Amino acid sequence: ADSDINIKTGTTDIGSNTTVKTGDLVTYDKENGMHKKVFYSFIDDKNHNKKLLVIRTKGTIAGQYRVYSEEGANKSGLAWPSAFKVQLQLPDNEVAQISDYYPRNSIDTKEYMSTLTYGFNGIGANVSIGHTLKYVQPDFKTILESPTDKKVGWKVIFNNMVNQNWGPYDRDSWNPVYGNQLFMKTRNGSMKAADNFLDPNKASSLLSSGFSPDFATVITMDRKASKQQTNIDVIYERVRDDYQLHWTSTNWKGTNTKDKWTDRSSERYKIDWEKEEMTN
Amino acid sequence: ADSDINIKTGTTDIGSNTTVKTGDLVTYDKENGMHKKVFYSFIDDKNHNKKLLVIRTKGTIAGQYRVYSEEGANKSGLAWPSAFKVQLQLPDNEVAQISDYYPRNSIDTKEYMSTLTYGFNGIGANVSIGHTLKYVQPDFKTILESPTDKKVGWKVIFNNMVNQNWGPYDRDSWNPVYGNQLFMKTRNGSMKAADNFLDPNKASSLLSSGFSPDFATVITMDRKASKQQTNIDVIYERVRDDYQLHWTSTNWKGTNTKDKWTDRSSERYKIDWEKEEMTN
Amino acid sequence: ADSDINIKTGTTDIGSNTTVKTGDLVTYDKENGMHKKVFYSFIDDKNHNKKLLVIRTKGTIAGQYRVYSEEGANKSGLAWPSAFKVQLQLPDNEVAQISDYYPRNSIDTKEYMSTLTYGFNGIGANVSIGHTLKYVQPDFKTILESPTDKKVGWKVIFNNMVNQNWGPYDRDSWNPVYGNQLFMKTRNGSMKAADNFLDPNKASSLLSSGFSPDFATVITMDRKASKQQTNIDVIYERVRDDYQLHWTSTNWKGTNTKDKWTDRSSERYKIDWEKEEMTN
Amino acid sequence: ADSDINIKTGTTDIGSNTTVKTGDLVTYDKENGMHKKVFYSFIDDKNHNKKLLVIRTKGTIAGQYRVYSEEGANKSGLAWPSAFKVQLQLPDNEVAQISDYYPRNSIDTKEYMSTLTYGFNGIGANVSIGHTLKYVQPDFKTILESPTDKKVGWKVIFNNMVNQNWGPYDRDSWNPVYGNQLFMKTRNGSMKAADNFLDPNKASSLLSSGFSPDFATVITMDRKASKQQTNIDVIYERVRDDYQLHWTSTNWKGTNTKDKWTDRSSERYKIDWEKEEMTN
Amino acid sequence: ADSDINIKTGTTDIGSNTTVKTGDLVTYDKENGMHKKVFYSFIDDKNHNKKLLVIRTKGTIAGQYRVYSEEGANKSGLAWPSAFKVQLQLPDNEVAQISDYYPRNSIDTKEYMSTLTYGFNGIGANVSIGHTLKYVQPDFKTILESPTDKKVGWKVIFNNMVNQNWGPYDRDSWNPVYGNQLFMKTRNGSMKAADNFLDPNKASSLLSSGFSPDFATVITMDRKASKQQTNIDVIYERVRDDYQLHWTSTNWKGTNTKDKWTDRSSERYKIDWEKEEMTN
Amino acid sequence: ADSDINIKTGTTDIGSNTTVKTGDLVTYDKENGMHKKVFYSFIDDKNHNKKLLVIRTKGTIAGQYRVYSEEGANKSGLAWPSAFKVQLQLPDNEVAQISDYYPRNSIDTKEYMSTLTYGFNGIGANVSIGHTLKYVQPDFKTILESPTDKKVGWKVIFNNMVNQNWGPYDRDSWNPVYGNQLFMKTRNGSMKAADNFLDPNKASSLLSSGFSPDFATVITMDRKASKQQTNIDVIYERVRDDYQLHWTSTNWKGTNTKDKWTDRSSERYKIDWEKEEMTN
Amino acid sequence: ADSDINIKTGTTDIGSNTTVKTGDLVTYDKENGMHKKVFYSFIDDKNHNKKLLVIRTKGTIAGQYRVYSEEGANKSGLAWPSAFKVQLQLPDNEVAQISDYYPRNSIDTKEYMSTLTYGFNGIGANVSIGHTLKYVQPDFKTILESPTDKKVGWKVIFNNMVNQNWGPYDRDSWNPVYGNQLFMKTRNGSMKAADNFLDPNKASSLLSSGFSPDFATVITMDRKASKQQTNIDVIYERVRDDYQLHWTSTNWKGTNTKDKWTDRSSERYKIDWEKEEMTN
Repeated sequence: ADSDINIKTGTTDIGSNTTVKTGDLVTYDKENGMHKKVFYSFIDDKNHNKKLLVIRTKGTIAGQYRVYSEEGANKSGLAWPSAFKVQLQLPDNEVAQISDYYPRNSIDTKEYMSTLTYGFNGIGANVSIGHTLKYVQPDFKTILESPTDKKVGWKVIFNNMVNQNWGPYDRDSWNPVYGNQLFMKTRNGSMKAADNFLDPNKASSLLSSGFSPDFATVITMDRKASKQQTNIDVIYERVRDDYQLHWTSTNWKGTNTKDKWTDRSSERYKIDWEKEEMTN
Repeated sequence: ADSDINIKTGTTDIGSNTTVKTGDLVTYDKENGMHKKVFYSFIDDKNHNKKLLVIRTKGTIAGQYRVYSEEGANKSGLAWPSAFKVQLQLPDNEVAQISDYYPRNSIDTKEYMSTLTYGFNGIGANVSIGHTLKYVQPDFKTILESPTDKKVGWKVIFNNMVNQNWGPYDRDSWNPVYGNQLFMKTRNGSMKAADNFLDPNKASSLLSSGFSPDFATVITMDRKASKQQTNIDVIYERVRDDYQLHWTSTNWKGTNTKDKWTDRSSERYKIDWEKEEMTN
Repeated sequence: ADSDINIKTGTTDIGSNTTVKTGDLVTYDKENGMHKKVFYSFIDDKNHNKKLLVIRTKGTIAGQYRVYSEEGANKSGLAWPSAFKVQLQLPDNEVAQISDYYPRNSIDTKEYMSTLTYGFNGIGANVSIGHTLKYVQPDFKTILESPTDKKVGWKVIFNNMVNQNWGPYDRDSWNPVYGNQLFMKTRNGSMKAADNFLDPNKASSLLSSGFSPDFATVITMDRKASKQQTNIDVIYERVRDDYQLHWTSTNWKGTNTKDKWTDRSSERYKIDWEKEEMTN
Repeated sequence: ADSDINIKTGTTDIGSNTTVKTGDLVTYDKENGMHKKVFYSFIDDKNHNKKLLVIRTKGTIAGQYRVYSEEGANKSGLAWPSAFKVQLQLPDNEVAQISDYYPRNSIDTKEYMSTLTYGFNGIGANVSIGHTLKYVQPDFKTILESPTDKKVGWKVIFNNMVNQNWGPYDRDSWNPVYGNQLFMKTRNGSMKAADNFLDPNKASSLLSSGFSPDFATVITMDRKASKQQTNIDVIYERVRDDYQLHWTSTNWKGTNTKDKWTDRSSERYKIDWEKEEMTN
Repeated sequence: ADSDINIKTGTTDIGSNTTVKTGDLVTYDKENGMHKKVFYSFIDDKNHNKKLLVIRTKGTIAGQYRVYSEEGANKSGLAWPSAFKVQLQLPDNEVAQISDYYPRNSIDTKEYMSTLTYGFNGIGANVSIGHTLKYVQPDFKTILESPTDKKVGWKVIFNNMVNQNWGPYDRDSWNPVYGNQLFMKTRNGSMKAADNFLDPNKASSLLSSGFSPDFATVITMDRKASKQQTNIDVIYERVRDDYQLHWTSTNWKGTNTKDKWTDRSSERYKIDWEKEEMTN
Repeated sequence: ADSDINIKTGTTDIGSNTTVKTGDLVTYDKENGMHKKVFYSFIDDKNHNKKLLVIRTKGTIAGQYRVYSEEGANKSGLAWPSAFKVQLQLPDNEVAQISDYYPRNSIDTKEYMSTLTYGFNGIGANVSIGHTLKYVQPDFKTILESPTDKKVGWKVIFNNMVNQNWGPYDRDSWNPVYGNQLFMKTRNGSMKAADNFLDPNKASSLLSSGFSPDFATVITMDRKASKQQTNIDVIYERVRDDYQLHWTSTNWKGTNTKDKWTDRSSERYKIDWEKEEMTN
Repeated sequence: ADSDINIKTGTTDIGSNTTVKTGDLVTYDKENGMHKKVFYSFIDDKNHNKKLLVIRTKGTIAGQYRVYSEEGANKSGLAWPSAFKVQLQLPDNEVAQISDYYPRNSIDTKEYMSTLTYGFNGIGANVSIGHTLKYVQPDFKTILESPTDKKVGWKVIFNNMVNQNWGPYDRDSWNPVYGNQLFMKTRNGSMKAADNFLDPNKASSLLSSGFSPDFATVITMDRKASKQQTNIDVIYERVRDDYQLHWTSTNWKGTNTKDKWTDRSSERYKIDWEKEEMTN
């Protein structure tokens, strides 16, 4: 905060009195079902050392949460998204450099509560001691892959979910008899195996309705660069696990395998710094 | 935001120093009772790559929470809204594309609190470990259908609901003796079955009064397209369920059927980019 | 909201660079005791599709909370406002339409808490699982009746009220021995029936002091309409109830009859779009 | 509020590009100790169809919390401010009308919580059901008395108070042994009665240090009125209760009598709309 | 506040397009040790009825918390600030009046929570009807004492204090065996009586460090007045107490005497409205 | 709040339409490790009464938390910063004065809650009364020493600290078995005496990494003074304590000797009001 | 802030009406994998005493969390980032001085609570006393190393961590049988030693993905300096640790080594105050 260092607010900011040539590009990948969008703004400031270009990656990635296997009334499958990833990279040959990005990793806190109690009866003298720890855990965690000079990537992993108002079930949770109960409509059920799956409405929205990222990255050019034409690549992804239920003659049992499938988009864009346009 | 990435706030924004032409096309579907409004804008910033068009989707969908069946004093049925939906789409042959949309899927969080307590009842000894989980359950969930270019839609599904201050009930809730008690006024009642239903005032406002969507979508078209004219369709689907009450012998019984009826009200609007006006 | 789509704040809004002819109309209905006021503004934008007219229906509706009947010292009555309502409609033959009707309906929420604990005495064991549900109950809840193209109306109805720090005591609460105790000052009292009623100060303010509404509605008129003159109604209402106490020789009993009386006051205004003035 | 209808913020407000002639009028009623302050402002908008005059009713009403008389060492009295009022009447002959006023009645609220816990012991399986209800209780309630065309008034009443950090006593509380203990310093006291009252510092500030009003009443007058002059009357007043306590030879007993003394301070102001100034 | 009456925010305010003088009359009273400052501001608005003058009485009053007397290890004294005060007065013959003042008395609030729980064993069934009531209480209370036309005064009384986390103690707290133990370091102490006092650091800051007023007043004088000179007086009195502590041969006993000493300054200032300057 | 008296916000502030000549002076005291800094600003508003100068002693003071002496494994010492101080002083004969200072003593509040519970078995009707009191207590508590006319000084002391999640300890804490366990690693560890100390990271940051003050004072000097030169003195004194642990027979014993060493670093500045530069 | 002192907000700030030369330098270190950049502004306010320069330290330090060693299934190591540190120092020969730095050490707080209850049975009575304190402890705590005239540096250190929801573990935690369980997935399992480690996703984001500094620094120069060229060194760091799991033939045992590897990346930048550019 500039105001903390006695500097007038906004003095250190950039972009004053300088025109910006914004833009927009929309693409839909029918095969993978991820509507991709890239909102770019070309900021050049005569005061600033080098040109700027902020590249939003709004888009959206479909959940793709559906039962894919119908072996019978004894066992069935299910494929759900376990990680949405979008990463931008530049060719190693190019001279453009990634300067900033957002969001970024943040520290997480916890609340600690100690206790100590005395008691007198009548002639009892009971004593009690207790410690309670509280923290907030989201269903999906947004992570920023290690950003290097030429590429930055984000992830949205599946932390855990609450099923039928029962304790959160992690992706690797296991039970001695029932097995992993991540998506199990009924434990001691009698319907068809395909029917016995948690309704997509009850689950988190991201699983079935998809995830809509909003990530910002800014790249710069030496203002005296001999070449003013750099290509950039944006890659979307979706890692889908495999959840299967089978009947053990007494109760349903569920098993999960991690990173069963994966699909990418890999769109390539062409940046023209001289004319301040990015079309592809 | 831009301030966090050192970019002055509003630098990468659109619509500055450009005239915008708006409108408030409105319509009412008397048959389905869906007063639908469309408030559009035609921001045409010269710096931007493509033309813009922001289409608000204000209006309302009537709840239609009424008792329709009067088979007798022993049985009766009720019809209530289970999901309000509103959608936009463009013909495939058109070149305009859907760029953004404000209401979007968001991640949910839970507060997990552990515990551990041991005391001595001085000879004596005790130990206790506990886990607790907290989260908010909205009555209706505003989830966004998987969006694609030339088609975007929203839904408002029915989550669990609380009646008579007792435990929350949902569409699939079942009780072996009483059945689904979603809208059951009394258990050991003696008055007419049709009269035995939860008062609409006690229920959620959306069921009786109705739902008023407020969703925003923005369409962009190429600045040098061959034809500056596109047609867009807007739909206001509603889905209802059938809730049945009958006298088993000593207590009431509640049965619910999912997605019984459905009302759709589609209207086609014509967009004229050259004149910057939209006609219904 | 608007800034999430990267659009400049307030760009999609209207009413900029244009003069607005505000106004005010006040009237008092001595017979029904409701001080009704109407504040209007004419927003004529050259950019906007059609003319606008924003109606604020501010005013006040007297509570009228008093004992109306006095039949000896054994039983007496009471009349209190069950629900205040204000409506607004246009003649069918008119061409003006209702566009927006803020405030609208909102989605309720609740917090679900789940617990699970263990124990070990001193050999011994113990298990306890329990869930708690919390939510907020307003005394009066405003509802937006289904608005059509020509009429929109709000209503504020009676929810439960804490009496002497006791339970909710909603309108239809019944007790086998004491009966409905909504406004019962004392259970086993010995004073006169008429004087035995909850003091208006202890009760909610709206019951005895009145409800002052603030609802906004905007009606649009085609810019090239052949006839500019239109008409409005602006109807207020107040539905009372009858609460009676009688002595059963052992304790007081209370009974309530819903919607015993209804008094409504209407006054149609004339709109003059050409003059941009509205007269009562 | 206004921005939700897509109207730019402040578009529908008034007072733009105008010269409001404010003022001030201070009076002190040493007989009743009621400081008066009638800050006003004449908002003349050419767009608005009527003149405006917002009357701020600031001031202060002294608490007047003292032992008015003592009768021996076993009887004493105390007079405390039961309720403050501020009335702003307007002669029915005049044609000016009150348009708005602030503050106004607001809807209360309360949180409701429900519990359901059942455990097992090793096995005395138990079940527990419980519900809690919480709400805020201001010491003094600012109730807006039912307004009309020519008269608007406010009042501040005594909700209840906590005495010695034990019990929220009120005017209606009664205990068969000790009686009303609203301002009883000690139960089994042995001190003189005249000095057995709760210290004014421990009590609420408004009881002894006074209440400072803050109210607004905008009154509008027709612009083509025959005479541009309307006198107005503004009334302050407080209602005092006599709190008697005496010794029953075993313990102190206290009784409270409601509305014992009432003192009204009335002032008349002449308004000159043409001159835009009102004189004392 | 002002925007709720549909009046544009800041319209009714005062002080626009008018120049205002200021000053920092500052004095120090070495005998009483209270840094005295008076920041005045002269406002002469052509639209306003009168001429304003805002006198901010910010300053500082030393705590003066020390052991005043020492008469052997058997007993010792202590003097601490019981209450701070500050007030402004005008001569009766003057024509200036106090317009407004700040801060002012405020209404307290409390949270009241009810409860009701059932139970079943195995047989045995229990019940519970417990209550609860919580509120926030500052140790020092700032209450505006009744202001007359020529006089306004504030005070900061001592409400109560927490000693060694052993519950709140006030000036009237009494214990049969230990007596008033407000500032008692140890109960069964054995060191010197003077040494057995609560460390000033552990106590509240105001007791030993001082209090910094931030009060404000406004004075108005009719512009067409024969005499444009007025004299105003300001007082900064502090009220002390005695907390003599003595040993009863078994444990320390603390006794407190209320309002032992008092000291004040009473500086006089001269106001020159014509020159818009205030002379020390 | 200046807006609560109807005065327009910022009217009474000083600094409009004037030029302020700010500055900065940085100096580091290698002997005491205190990076002191002052940031001044000369404000001379012609509408004001006296020249102004605000001195912000930002600076920074090291922690100096290390074991000063060790004597075998039998015992060892430790020196930690007990309190940080910074003060500004003026010559006794000087004509400038201290007017204001931002950080000032503030009143502290504490919550309070009273519980009353009834019960009924089968029958054993029990009762329970409870008092709960909670408050927030920082580790280091800033205090403003009594400010006189010439010198104003702040102070930061050691309130208490939480060690190994155990009950908070303070300088005066004593335990008959272990003693003052403030900076104690293990109660009966077998490590070396010097090694058995709380890790600086586990302790508060201020103890080891220093304290960076931010205090503001404003100095006003008459504009007609014969001499326009003033001298200032700024001190950054810091007080350390001596903490020693001792092995008696089996367990470690800790003792604290408060106010052992004090480090002062005073520097004299010269102010030139005429040239508006403070240099030294 | 300045508002409290009656100084208009922003009056004492700097950087007004003066152009600031801005820039950005970005570099990546393949060996240590820490993407580092510095964002600088050359503020040259003519009113200010000295030329000013604000240096950011935005970037990222890779987590580097992987199993470095694999020695059969008996045991295997793991290296994780113990603390990320970034420094910034000037040569002792230079004359530029470090003025300020935004992130600084802050004082923490605790929420202490006290309890006291009474009980009565039937006939026996009981008493209880309780103390509880609450505080928030982040996983990573950023600490500002003691700054001086030339060198300034920050650090972020590993404070605590919750493993599998089973209490917080720190580097100093020890268990007599299991040992340090900081990153031990299963207490006893048949998997390989390398396989048995806490999944990086379950761990904190900083450990696996990395830490992104956002620190700020300010540097001043005498405006009359003989030379206008200053070299500055920017140093990043990452202190590693060694975590190893053994097998005692019954359960896994974990040992942690503190500060095993430290890899630091140093960069030297040259500043040209005349040209207002920091080359590289």
